[PDB]
Amino acid sequence: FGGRRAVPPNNSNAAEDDLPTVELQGVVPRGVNLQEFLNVTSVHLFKERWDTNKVDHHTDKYENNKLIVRRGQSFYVQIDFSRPYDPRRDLFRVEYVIGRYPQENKGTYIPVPIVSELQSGKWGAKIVMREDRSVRLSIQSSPKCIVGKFRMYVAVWTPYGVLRTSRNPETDTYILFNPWCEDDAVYLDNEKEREEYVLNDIGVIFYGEVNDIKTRSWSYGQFEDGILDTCLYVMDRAQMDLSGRGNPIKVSRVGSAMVNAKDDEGVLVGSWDNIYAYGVPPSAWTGSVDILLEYRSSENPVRYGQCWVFAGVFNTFLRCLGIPARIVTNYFSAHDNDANLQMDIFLEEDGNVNSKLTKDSVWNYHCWNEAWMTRPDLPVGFGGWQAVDSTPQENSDGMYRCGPASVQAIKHGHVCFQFDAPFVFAEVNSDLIYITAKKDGTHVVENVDATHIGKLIVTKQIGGDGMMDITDTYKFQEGQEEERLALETALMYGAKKPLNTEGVMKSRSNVDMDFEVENAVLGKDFKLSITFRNNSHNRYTITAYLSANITFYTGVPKAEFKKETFDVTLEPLSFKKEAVLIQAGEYMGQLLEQASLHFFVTARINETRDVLAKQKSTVLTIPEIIIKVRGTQVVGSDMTVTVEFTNPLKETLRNVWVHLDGPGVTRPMKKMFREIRPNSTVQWEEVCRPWVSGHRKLIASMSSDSLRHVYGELDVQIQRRP
Amino acid sequence: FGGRRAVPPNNSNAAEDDLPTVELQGVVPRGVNLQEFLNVTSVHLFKERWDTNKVDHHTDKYENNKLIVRRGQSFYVQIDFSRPYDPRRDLFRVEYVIGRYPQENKGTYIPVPIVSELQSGKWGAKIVMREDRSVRLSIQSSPKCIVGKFRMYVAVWTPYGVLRTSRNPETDTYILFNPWCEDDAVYLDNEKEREEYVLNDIGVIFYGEVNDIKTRSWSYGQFEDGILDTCLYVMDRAQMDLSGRGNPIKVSRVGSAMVNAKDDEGVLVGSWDNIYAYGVPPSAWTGSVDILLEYRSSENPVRYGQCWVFAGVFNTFLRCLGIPARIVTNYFSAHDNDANLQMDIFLEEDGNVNSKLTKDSVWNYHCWNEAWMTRPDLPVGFGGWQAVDSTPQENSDGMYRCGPASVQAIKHGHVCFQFDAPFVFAEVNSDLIYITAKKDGTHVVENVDATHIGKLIVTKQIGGDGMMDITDTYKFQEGQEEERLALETALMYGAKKPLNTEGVMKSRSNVDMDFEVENAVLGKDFKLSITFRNNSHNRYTITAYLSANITFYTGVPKAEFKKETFDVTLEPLSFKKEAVLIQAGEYMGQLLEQASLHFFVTARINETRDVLAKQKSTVLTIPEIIIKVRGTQVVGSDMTVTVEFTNPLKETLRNVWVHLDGPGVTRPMKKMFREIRPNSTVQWEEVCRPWVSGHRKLIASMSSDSLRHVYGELDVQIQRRP
Amino acid sequence: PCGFPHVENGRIAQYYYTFKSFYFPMSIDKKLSFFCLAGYTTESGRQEEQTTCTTEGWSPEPRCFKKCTKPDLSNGYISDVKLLYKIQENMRYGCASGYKTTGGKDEEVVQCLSDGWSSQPTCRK
Amino acid sequence: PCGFPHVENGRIAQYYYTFKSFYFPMSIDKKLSFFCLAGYTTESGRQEEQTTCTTEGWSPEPRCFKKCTKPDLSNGYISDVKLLYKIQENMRYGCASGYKTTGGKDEEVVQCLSDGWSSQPTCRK
Repeated sequence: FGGRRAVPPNNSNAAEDDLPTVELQGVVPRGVNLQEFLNVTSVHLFKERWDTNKVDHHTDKYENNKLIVRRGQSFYVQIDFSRPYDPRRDLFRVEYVIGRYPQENKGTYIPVPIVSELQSGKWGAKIVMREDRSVRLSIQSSPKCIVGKFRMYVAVWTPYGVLRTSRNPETDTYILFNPWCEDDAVYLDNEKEREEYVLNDIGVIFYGEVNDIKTRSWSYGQFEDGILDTCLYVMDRAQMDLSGRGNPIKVSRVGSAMVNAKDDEGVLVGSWDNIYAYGVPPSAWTGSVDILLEYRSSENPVRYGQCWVFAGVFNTFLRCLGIPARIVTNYFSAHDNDANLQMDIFLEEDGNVNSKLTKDSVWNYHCWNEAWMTRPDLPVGFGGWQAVDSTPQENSDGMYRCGPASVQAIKHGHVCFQFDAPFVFAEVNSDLIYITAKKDGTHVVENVDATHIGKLIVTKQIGGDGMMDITDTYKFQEGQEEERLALETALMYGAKKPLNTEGVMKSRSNVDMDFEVENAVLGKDFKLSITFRNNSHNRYTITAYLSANITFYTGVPKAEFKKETFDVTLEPLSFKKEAVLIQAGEYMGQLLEQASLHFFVTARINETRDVLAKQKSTVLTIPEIIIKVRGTQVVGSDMTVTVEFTNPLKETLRNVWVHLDGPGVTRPMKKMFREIRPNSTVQWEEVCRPWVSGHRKLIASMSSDSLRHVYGELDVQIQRRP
Repeated sequence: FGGRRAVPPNNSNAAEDDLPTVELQGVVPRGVNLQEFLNVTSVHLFKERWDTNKVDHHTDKYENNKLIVRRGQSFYVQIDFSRPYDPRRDLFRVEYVIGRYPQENKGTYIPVPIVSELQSGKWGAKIVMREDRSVRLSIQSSPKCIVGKFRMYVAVWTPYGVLRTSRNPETDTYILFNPWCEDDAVYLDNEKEREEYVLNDIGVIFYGEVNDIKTRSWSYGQFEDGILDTCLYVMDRAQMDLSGRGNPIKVSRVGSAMVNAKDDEGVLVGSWDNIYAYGVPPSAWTGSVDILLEYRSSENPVRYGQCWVFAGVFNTFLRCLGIPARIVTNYFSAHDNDANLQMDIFLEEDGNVNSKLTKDSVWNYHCWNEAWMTRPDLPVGFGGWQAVDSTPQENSDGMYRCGPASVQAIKHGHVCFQFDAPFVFAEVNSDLIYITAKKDGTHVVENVDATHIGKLIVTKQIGGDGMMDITDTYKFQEGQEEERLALETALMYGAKKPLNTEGVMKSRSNVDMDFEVENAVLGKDFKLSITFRNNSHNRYTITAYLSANITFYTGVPKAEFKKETFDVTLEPLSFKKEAVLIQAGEYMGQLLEQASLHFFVTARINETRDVLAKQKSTVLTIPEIIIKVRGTQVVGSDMTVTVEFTNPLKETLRNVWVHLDGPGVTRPMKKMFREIRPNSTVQWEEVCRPWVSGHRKLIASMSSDSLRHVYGELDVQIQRRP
Repeated sequence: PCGFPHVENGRIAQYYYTFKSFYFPMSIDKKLSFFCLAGYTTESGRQEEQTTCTTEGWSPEPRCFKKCTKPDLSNGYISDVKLLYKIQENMRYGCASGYKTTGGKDEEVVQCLSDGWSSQPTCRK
Repeated sequence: PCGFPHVENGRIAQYYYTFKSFYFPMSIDKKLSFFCLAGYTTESGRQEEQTTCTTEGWSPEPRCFKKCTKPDLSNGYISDVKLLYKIQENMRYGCASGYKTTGGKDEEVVQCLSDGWSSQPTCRK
């Protein structure tokens, strides 16, 4: 027995059941002439990718031979009977069935009535033509329909019960979300935004630091063969209830929690260890496609991922199911904030940075997804873009993904609404605090910087590869009253400020300090210049310190590669400039991946005790991979692709992996080079047979035992085949 | 290296670190006489259970020999130095430390400043007395302090460094939630409610059916030896961040998620299979104490639990940490509602119940916890009782516990607020829908019943075992405008009614029908009477069916043990009555645990076609276990407990387990009898030595291969020891 | 431009109450969703509807009309289980034996209007 | 009994707006929590307070006063960094050499009274 549930949970789309080919009703006589009733001989779905069904549904891009339609919109089928259908004496219906335990009230068994006119928002089938034994139907799905791969049957009613078509896997129909249908929760009213955020399969991810924004391409490849089945498999491995898969909120809430693998559940193992033993380095991946297919084939978490890898895979998942989605990058992200709007830096009494206590860090950048949906669970006006950070963060429910948090709620500070909105708000609106940890053990708040966190938020522009600034969509113009109103609203609903920044004030001296670090190519010396400017008729003496650290892009430091001290005398109204040379040999032996450096300049004015403090980051430029193509760029023709890479270092690179990708042009490929001498160059050549026309992109990456996070791309126009 | 974090997460209380016994700082001269500065020789916590600290903190009940205090409230300690304290030069402080990675800004390192007066809401210590070598401090903790077991140190500052006491496990201090402190988020403004919902260790759980309510005692035992450490271990196995354990919302959210084990990593394995192989039947447990200690020692999920077991364990957890909590039972709970407000019953065309399609089941009762706290994450007006159900159902996250949902939000349908409020609202507010499943495959809504779901909600009364009705705390009086306003508000925030009952109207026949089942003893015959009344001058004819089913208390049926048909005439303006005798031989061979029966009476009026439908549970009464005592009911004296059970069945019970429990009176014990022939009586005698005075309770239970869910109890006065 | 709407018995998006001076006055062709509280409904009988800014102000007008309550009908009956009725919905009521409605029939239909029922439900003897 | 409190620039617990005819008027000695919108505060400077029903009605009245904004002064400086100032909170500003405050001082602290600054901040000559 089993008293918990009357029927087991219908939570796997891969699971099926055997519907009876005959259901008897009443005491059926011996030898009934059932051949007087209709029998279905064939069913046509008009499922060809060039045909009206896939073209008008925008599902012709998918590399899938089955019928794919989007919910809430009509599509044609034809049924051929044993004899002409005769409305006076012939009752029949289409049945759509999903899972192992389909039930009509659960929406997982769907009888489609034959109707005179398709009612808005209802399942129904209209006979649009009859000719000889064939009836052609226009079928409309409900705009709230479950998304997934439905089985299809045709069932004829008789006084003796139901006659039904046998299992025909040729008829299985994918029903997806419909951004084009005004009644769908994912409806997007702009054609070009639907083209970009759903039908574009090549993304751009922005990295580096805000003064030197780096860019790379990413193959989402959501239309590639088996990716849609992999997204269904992802939801089946979540054991997500099929009746819940009609809701884009729940699909985003579950799929994001599925993206980061804790234990042996989930798609990607997170790692930031810079070593990535027994797995693939997160900076090696060119796209989601090989990650998702490795997950689907191994059934085990893929090694390894990082924030932009999680964002890419989740973006592929969302766009594949048809939820409009984009990656966004925040620069200077206050991650692991625990809804605290304060990041603390600790200083020695002399004003040097106390590295022992300074254990908070600000990520140079962080990536998360936005998904477009209405929010019927929230009050009016919180629809649209929902922030979903698939990276785990300490949250209202332990260590987990955050969101979907409404971006419109975040901007206004209405972080009372679900999900996890205070933590996303704190991601973008925290302040830096500089605290003197006095030798007596007291903590004195010396300085506050409200401007540093979330200085810019960017995403790929519609139809091009330039950045689109969306910072104003997340927060108001800095220092204006509306920022204060948003902050106070967030503080009403459980954002926190542990330390009252009331015993902190404008500097008494009115001395400014600022410094600039010039951008550099990896392996070059560069200048850092500090300026001090006096706005007073007084004369000041200042002791200043430079700390230069190699850091992970998460801002976690590894080594203090340079330390310097300056004594400055400022005359009244005067200024002074200190030039510091940083030499390649100071940093080159010690750099982590993404080659990120972080500089603190701090100073104490001896006559006024004021503390000046600023911090800045740089990312060293690494030369791109070169991609070339030869032969005719025509679908089905052979095309020759050359990937070239030149070692930029003064050392031999070892165990070099080069990866190549490009949806519709080439499957994911990778090549192993045992060594690459210091100034030497390698070439790799492949023959690829493109299968998608128009503008396409080739993408390459490089990784090794030392150097990694190196990329390249080429735009290739592919002509249509004859 | 590891770029994800500068320091690993401080998410275990059992973890410790080695604080330096001396922190030398800077250049220290040769031959510094550090013994000019104070050395701490001894620390006294005045920790004895009769003494001022534990009495005034309401923590003397705990069977624990360390200091236990409640946050936000002052307590005394004495420090003895090597020499008299000299305020002009001797700087020192107490330090409280928790976890392996304590940080001051994370609240896991806490330097307690010496102060002339203790400020409100701040850590501090006041020197209340000085006496030669010794200083007495009144320490105060923050009302937002982390709850857990803190290490204590005393640290003295010198020009040369900090001198600190070594690790002294005798000074470890538990800090708990403080329902007595006006600034604590769990503040409870009534002393009788604090005495019940925190300091009471014996609960009452209500079961059975709303016409025949049954009661059983439950030992929460939150004060017993090791239960507090087990609650800390539960949070450590959750890997809950220590900085989050100061928050009662997050502690409720994570602790409830720990109560039900999915795979490993949880306290109890849920099972409703009625077999409970390789485990303990859920109806055997007498209390939380042995469940929690078995979990703590085996480090693996305990077999097995059910809704009242989960609620009992979570109520112990909450009361042990000091969050005020109670169990509530809802009768006719619409569990697994998926936030749908409609339960569907399917009928055959003739009006019989379609048992093939009727798979929604209404639980005769369900238990969940209420926890008392303020909700600073929500707007004003939602503090107080929060519903937490540790029984998993499909919610927006998945198959998980629901809540904390504000009960004041649920009552008003304001279910947009977190957490999981629409599913809790739907549990108490769903309708029944009776649907004819026509032979043509159409569905017609026949009847609606808004009155059945959540007919009564009960909890243990303050200071006694009687029930308190709290239904009006969860929903407004039925049939009034405010119920409709709440329903409409819930429908605004994403509750659902899939079927439009807008077309349903009252039966124009003006016939009405109702039936009654008399309460019965297990193994007795009983009568079911069906009544019809015709309030019209029309004559009618009616066909009516009785279906009687044996069910789990979840409403899940196992067999249809009786079925009968009536043909009835109702002559103008009259009334008629049918009677049925149900015999023991029909049901006795088939009953499940809790002996629940469910009757459908359904009838179609032949002339008007209207359907009348009614359904009622009943629970057979099982005779009580008898507890008796002999001897001196005095603390530390021996007392003899006799447990007596008489087999009520016609059959030999096999593998009979009898359990005995009673907090402060006896440890949990159990006894095995190979067989108990009908109707013979077993007796068991134990000698037990009670350690808690006053009114106490003994609790006993019975389980076997064929009979279980049998209980007994006895109130005993235990005198204080001489 | 269109000012801050005064949605009686209803609401616009909650941030507009805080950020009023930033968002208003609003340029022509901005669309603003509003919704009525429980017990109230828009002119169309919806719960949520959009207004559009025009040179004449907001249009359609953000008003929420109270639902008409089921009458405490003297000497009569109603067909429905309903307590509350939509604006410009209608309701059927009828007589006890020997009684006649306000309109003198055995049965009468009344419309829910802005001020209550189009006629007071009552059956005369 | 105390009628429905019209909170100005603020709110009571938001179910009371829907269930108004159930809860109001309230009995004497009943307490009600109200709160200000952002940019407003109760006269004590709290964001939220309890009012109490009395024979005098709701006491203290549920009135939220607007925050004073940072002044647009010139020939001088404001020591406080914040843009908006709580009611009954005070703020310090100071002159360049050769200028004197509205109070004629080297530096002056002014308070945001129950509405508006106690004096207009300006550094005169």
